[PDB]
Amino acid sequence: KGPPKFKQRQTRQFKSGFGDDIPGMEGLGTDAFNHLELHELAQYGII
Amino acid sequence: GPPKFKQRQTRQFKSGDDIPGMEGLGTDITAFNHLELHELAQYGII
Amino acid sequence: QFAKEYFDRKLRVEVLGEIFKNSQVPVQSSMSFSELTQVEESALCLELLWTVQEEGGTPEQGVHRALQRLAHLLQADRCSMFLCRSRNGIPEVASRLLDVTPTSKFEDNLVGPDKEVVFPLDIGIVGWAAHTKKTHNVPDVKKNSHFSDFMDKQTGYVTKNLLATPIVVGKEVLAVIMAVNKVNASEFSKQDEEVFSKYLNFVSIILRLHHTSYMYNIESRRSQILMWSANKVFEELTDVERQFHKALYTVRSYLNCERYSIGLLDMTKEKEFYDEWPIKLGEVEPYKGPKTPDGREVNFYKIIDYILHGKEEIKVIPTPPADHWTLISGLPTYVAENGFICNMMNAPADEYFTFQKGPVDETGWVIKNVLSLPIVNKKEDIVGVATFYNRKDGKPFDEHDEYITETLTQFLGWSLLNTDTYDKMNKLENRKDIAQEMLMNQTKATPEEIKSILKFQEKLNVDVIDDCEEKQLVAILKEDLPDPRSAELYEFRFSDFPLTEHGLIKCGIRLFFEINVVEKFKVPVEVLTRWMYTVRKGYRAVTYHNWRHGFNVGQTMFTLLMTGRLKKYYTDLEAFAMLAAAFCHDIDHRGTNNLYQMKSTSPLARLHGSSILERHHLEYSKTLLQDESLNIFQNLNKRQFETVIHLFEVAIIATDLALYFKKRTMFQKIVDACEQMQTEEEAIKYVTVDPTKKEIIMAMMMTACDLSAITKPWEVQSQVALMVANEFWEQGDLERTVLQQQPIPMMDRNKRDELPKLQVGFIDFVCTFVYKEFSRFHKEITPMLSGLQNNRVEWKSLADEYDAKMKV
Amino acid sequence: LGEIFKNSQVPVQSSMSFSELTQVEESALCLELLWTVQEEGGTPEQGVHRALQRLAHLLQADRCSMFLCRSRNGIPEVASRLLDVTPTSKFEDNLVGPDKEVVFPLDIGIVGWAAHTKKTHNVPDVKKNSHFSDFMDKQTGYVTKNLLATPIVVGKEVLAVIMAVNKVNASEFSKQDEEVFSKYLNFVSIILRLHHTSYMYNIESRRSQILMWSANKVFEELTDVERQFHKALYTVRSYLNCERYSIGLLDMTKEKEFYDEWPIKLGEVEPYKGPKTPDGREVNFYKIIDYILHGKEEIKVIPTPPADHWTLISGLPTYVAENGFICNMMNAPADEYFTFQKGPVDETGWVIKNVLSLPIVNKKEDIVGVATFYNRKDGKPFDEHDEYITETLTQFLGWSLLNTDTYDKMNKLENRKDIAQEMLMNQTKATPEEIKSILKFQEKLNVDVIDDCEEKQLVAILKEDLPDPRSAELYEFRFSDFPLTEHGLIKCGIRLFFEINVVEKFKVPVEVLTRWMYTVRKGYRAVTYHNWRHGFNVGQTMFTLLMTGRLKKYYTDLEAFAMLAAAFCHDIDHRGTNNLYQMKSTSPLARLHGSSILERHHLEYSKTLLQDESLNIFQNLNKRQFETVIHLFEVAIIATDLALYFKKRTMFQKIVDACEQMQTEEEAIKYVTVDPTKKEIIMAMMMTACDLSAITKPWEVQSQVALMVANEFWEQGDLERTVLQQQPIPMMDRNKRDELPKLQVGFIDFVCTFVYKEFSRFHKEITPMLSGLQNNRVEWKSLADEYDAKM
Ligand SMILES: Nc1nc2c(ncn2[C@@H]2O[C@H](COP(=O)(O)O)[C@@H](O)[C@H]2O)c(=O)[nH]1
Ligand SMILES: Nc1nc2c(ncn2[C@@H]2O[C@H](COP(=O)(O)O)[C@@H](O)[C@H]2O)c(=O)[nH]1
Ligand SMILES: Nc1nc2c(ncn2[C@@H]2O[C@@H]3COP(=O)(O)O[C@H]3[C@H]2O)c(=O)[nH]1
Ligand SMILES: Nc1nc2c(ncn2[C@@H]2O[C@@H]3COP(=O)(O)O[C@H]3[C@H]2O)c(=O)[nH]1
Ligand SMILES: [Mg+2]
Ligand SMILES: [Mg+2]
Ligand SMILES: [Zn+2]
Ligand SMILES: [Zn+2]
Repeated sequence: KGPPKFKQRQTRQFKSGFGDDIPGMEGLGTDAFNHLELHELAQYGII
Repeated sequence: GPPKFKQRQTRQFKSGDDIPGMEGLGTDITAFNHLELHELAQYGII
Repeated sequence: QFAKEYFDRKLRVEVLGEIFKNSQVPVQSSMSFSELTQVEESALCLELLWTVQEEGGTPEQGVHRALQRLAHLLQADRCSMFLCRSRNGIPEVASRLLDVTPTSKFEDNLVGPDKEVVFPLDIGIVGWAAHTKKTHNVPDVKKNSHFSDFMDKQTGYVTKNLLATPIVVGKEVLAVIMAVNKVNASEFSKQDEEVFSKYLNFVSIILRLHHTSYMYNIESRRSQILMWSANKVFEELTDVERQFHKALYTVRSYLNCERYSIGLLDMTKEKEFYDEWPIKLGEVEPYKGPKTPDGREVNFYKIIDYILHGKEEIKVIPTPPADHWTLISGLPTYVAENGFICNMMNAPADEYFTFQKGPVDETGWVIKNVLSLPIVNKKEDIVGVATFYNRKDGKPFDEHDEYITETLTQFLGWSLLNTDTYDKMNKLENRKDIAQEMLMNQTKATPEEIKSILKFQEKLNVDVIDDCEEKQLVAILKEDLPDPRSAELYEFRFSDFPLTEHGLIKCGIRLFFEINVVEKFKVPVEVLTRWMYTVRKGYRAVTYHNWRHGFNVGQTMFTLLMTGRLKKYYTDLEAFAMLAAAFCHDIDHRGTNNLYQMKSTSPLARLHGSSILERHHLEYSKTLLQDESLNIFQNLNKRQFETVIHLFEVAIIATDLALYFKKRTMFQKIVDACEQMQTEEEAIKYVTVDPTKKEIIMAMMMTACDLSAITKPWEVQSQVALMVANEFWEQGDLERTVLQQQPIPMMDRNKRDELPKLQVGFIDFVCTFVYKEFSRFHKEITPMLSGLQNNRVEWKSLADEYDAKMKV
Repeated sequence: LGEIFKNSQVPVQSSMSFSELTQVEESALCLELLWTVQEEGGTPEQGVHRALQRLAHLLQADRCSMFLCRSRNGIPEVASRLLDVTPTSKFEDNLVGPDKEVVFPLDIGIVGWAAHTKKTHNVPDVKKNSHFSDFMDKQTGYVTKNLLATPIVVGKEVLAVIMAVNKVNASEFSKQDEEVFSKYLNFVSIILRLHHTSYMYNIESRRSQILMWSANKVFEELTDVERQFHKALYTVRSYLNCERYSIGLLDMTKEKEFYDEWPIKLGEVEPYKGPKTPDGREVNFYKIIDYILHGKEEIKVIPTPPADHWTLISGLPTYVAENGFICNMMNAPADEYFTFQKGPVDETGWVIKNVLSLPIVNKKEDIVGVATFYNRKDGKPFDEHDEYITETLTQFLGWSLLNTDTYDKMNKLENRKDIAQEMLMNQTKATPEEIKSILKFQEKLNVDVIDDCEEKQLVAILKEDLPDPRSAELYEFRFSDFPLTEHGLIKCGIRLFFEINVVEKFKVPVEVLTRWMYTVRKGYRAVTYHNWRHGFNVGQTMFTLLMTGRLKKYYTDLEAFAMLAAAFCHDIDHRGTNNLYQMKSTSPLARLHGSSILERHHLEYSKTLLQDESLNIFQNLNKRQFETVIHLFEVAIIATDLALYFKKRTMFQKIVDACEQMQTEEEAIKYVTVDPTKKEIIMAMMMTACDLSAITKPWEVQSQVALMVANEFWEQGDLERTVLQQQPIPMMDRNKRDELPKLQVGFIDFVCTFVYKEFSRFHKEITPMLSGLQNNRVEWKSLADEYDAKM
């Protein structure tokens, strides 16, 4: 005889995948000297 | 003063020696001729 | 007569239908419950029975109907209902229905959350009734020790007599029912208590239905919160902020809160030495302020706001100021400092916390109820504070909402394993990449080593840049490389002892040039030389499995392909990949067997389950081929490169001896089938039609090349066997000292004099089969087997001497 | 009969009126029926039984009955709960147990049509309705010729169907009977609604507890599939509420090895024929975990179970693995297809009654395992609520498969990192030949390769084969490494270590010291400027500062040992690109270390070198001394970052000013030594001075070194332009080559001048350094002004 009918898995409930569709995620993944030093220090690539 | 507040509840879900049968669960282990079974081990082939 | 009720029993169905239909709708008014005939009392019971069957609506309507029924049955007035709640583990009672009077509309009786009056169980006789869960009947309440007059002062109504009975289901009290100020009499009555209880039975039925529905709803909400949080957490590995945002945003429909936010604390426990210098030197005063129990400073480095009451927006504030509407009150800082679950009703009314008493965002939203909970690590360390603001219904947070949010925060705290694991994954991957890059830099041949072989600077007078064409480089390299005929590279009897390792590199490049693959596949000369030198440097300084072994194996394959005439079955690309795999079959050999890797639980053994060292060699060869400078297979199609990679895998994995032992039989069958063919071309077609036959033959060629030293002349074979014995004895010493296990007789130094006999036992066990089958396959490989036999005789002689030495 | 007209006669005795007495007694009985539900410890079946008895008495009917509604496999069905209920009948005899029920699908039976239509159905003649079924009539030998059934619907869901059959004194159930039935069944609906809501609450509580405990056990520790699944199931044991259940894990190997495919392709072995999962893998249960809950609470694990295992004897687990359905089965042994065990399963008296089997599904919709739940604790078959609970549990396990995979990836990454680090250490570590090239024990001690010589003898022989410290101006600030080869630099470094009297004091091995020096040299790459020569120059400058600069009086011998070692290892494994390129190119170094990327990399690499027992120069000193050395090492290497020096310039200036006001050197030494922070600040400034000491060299050395630094910076700028598509700063821009002098002047006036000015103020013996710097600046000015003449 044929097997009895059986219910299918309810994959539609949580099918959804992961991404930036959640609002506010664009700015969520990642997060000192004197005035004269601000430019001279960067000009020498020290920082 | 601050009102009396509820303390955190951790004992209920605080709860492998406890779990039986875990000794034979960490790692699972699964060919040649009759004479080869000893000669291969003799020469370190396996 | 003679028919008593029988006809009435027959017609009773119509009477029951009539009375049900004509008593469901109409409402009866009557007084005092003792001037009532049984008929109208039964009709009242039917009225309340229908009222119990809500069929949709709210329990307060039925409770109020019952309360007015009781008011005009008891000859009392101003009946009241007090709903019992629990906040912070402290039970309380609020007023839900006040001043219930017969023929009084329901809307005026209901008390909203704004105007409710809350009593602790230690205040008022309602508190004692709820505490003891027993019926209380007190006259002259002014003389009672439990009566509280706060409500009387608030409403300006005096009470003299009362009868309060708590409603209890499942050992939990839900409401307290009051009838006060009996008219025209005092002391109430015992029958009054009886009717009070018998109708509070209806009230308890209604309250039980409502409470069971509410409990089911909150449990369903908790289960769905758990489902959604688990689904979002297990989607991928991510840090604290994104994981918490996903989990909290997905469950926004099950948290009945107009607004809620989460604030994350700084996780840095200790500061750097240079930041500690000003504090130690005293130039900067020590930091004084809020501190978590672990000792860290309370610094919220990021806050996520979820606004749901109006237009839904999710504001993310990095490094929020103290002016932020969440932190203006001290509740989040208090939670971070202490770690208690804080439930606050009528938040602005509190004095300790400076909650805003008006609109906060200019949108007209005012804080009314607050619930704040901490999130903890495995080490009971606070990581964040989740604050849930005023409930959607307007009622204050109760024990059930605290249950829901506490379970959510417990799950979130447990979920930090997937964040710590994410950070560990990133650190491990970065460290592995750095280690591999520095290893490749250390191993890759320096430009000076390339200039040693490819002497472009001494023949083209450039000395600076490889700006010449490939033809010039090929011409320069061809002259420098040794001639294969002079160095006996084609012969089976080739011995690498006279040549130096640099000479071996030159001979390897010459071998690559001999099979005519550099020109056909456009392999750059500089790339080829660099790859050869890198492969040479990859081999360690062990006794036997050094660069010389790799070169001997490669040259044996070159001899088999060219001198052995085994190139007829293989194309140019297959021969190229086969030679390249032969030269790298033992790259980076530590100096131990696979058994030592298994027993010692080496990282190689844990990384690769079976054929440990062979898979390691294959992986390292592929890693070498990945680099653009070292890739001799650069100018090849995707399909050709895939074929080369497949041949690499097959060759290097089949290098081992267990696979050869298991697959001897198929090679024997192939040789037997090819032996009966009448013509050479038929055999070539038979072999080349099926790719599996070519793979088996190439694997057996790998095995034959790997053991080629047996077929070398006696002078070479004695030295090679001594080298192999020394390596095995070193492995045995390592096993005895480290693993504390007695080694097998071959790897024991005390059995050194037994080396001859064992080698005899080797020759007739492993090598003789493959070499005899190859001799039967191709007659050109006849000398190899022949040489092998000669070698055996020599070893046999030595064994005989041993048999003499121990005989005396 | 009909002679006397109908009247509501007043009995006077025992009754005021017939209708009034009827109403009063009906109200009283209905009140008692409602109170039945408040009696804790009872069941709703008792209240339904009382209501059905009253209904049978009132309607003059016979055999009132109730059929409860279930949902299995997504399809509804009914099952008799109360049967043959008659007035004055015992409840125990009327109730039907789960093992004696008769199950009707919705499409057959009048009960089925009543449940489907959700409305009252009154059939006068059962033979005129196609929905009538004879199953119960032939089963029990009872004839039915009249039926009236109304379903009990709450929340748009049917709970039970209640019928009355074969009115004794009439051949039809009139409309008034239907109305009375409807109202009494409304009261029964209230009772059943209370019961169903309580059952729903219990089911949801069990589900929530399952989720709590599964989450707690999954996040407790990162483990493999087997241990994690075992923990979760063993924890949620109580909340499943099943007599026995098991889980079987399928092999996930989707591809065969090439050496296991040759016989299949050659035809030696016949191709596999049998069950297959939807992915295509062969159905091979490689582990079965059986949980025993009926008695003794046993738990067993069967690795590589046989086909004779009691779980796999029936085809249900294999069927689930093949198809992926959710299988709910009642009276499984009676089924023909799956061949369940009709008799006892094992030696104990246990039989299979109901089965619920669900698959565990990966992210890729692959089938990882099959979870089979056997007969329920109570005799009732599995409902849709048990399917709900078990489906949630299996979904949670399929989700935690991600954590299992992440654990496997963790193990693989850790093993690969360990292998790579070991191979790198083997490549970098100095070969024995290189050590013998310096410690010539073979050519001078006449000993074999194996070293059995005394340590003192090794010290004595090595001290005769090293450059003279007084010669080659090792103690002077004018030292130039140009006339020295790199092997000579290694020898001079070992001599510098000997000169401070720490090899004998701390009993460091000679071979270990030589191997460490050679390994440190080989660690430095072949870049233009940040090569081994720069490291040795920094080390020699630190030695000069300690000895010639008289700074050793502020530090102990162990501290000076640490200073020299960290100075030699301050720029190890430098790639030739500064921190800005590391951040801008998203290098793995920048992702691993946040601030001071190169300095932290050098510190980590040098500590890794010191970790090995064959290179541990601090092998023979105490644990506390080793911790002190490690902290000193960290401070020294991190201080080489010029941003930190820029931040701590003011602190060092304050320290120098405080020390300058004391007229006695002993007072200054006491002031500095008592505070470790002051020593650390002075040490950081000393490291910065050593790093920048190339400026203070004589003019020829400074010019050549500046050319080397410029050539390195131009290479970095060109590479940045090529691979980052950004314009380099003028200092690193090759097209600004002729701007090299002016920039250097600025570099002297901005960075280097403060260190040497403050050191000359602090110590007069370091005066020449500053002097040299000034001279160099003048020379650079002579090159800048000429450029203005060239313009
Ligand atoms: N007894 C003996 N074993 C050998 C000889 N040559 C190779 N072998 C074995 O064969 C193995 C070949 O694998 P390979 O190490 O070359 O990848 C060696 O590791 C060693 O175990 C030999 O001359 N005598
Ligand atoms: N312009 C210039 N910069 C230098 C000179 N010597 C060192 N530097 C700078 O100082 C840094 C010191 O870093 P470290 O040597 O610790 O890697 C160098 O990377 C470089 O930026 C120099 O002679 N001229
Ligand atoms: N004005 C008014 N007071 C009430 C009513 N029901 C109870 N109270 C009073 O509110 C009080 C709350 O505390 P108590 O229980 O001590 O006593 C209670 C009663 O005296 C009501 O319907 N109207
Ligand atoms: N013996 C018995 N049979 C019943 C009773 N109520 C219904 N049935 C029968 O069980 C049958 C189930 O399917 P049907 O509804 O078609 O018809 C039903 C009736 O014939 C009962 O109280 N006792
Ligand atoms: Mg090998
Ligand atoms: Mg540096
Ligand atoms: Zn080999
Ligand atoms: Zn430096």
